[PDB]
Amino acid sequence: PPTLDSIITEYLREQHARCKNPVATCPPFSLFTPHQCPEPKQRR
Amino acid sequence: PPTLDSIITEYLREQHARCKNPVATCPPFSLFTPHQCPEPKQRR
Repeated sequence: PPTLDSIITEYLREQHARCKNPVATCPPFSLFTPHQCPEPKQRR
Repeated sequence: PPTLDSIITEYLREQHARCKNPVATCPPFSLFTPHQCPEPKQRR
């Protein structure tokens, strides 16, 4: 059987799969806000 | 902000999107087991 540790982990990963240009060592997530990986906004 | 009612609802729906031939009035789900929509096994 699964635990809520595994359920919330899979819930974030299915939201992490919407990231254009995803990362590997991600920051700690925030369940109260959406999760968007940092897209390239070219300043230089 | 979201509630766990909305989180577990979206978790099942992202698992319901793997259904070959999904349904509309689905049965009540079971969080402890996987969810597979009934595929056609032709008997007749």
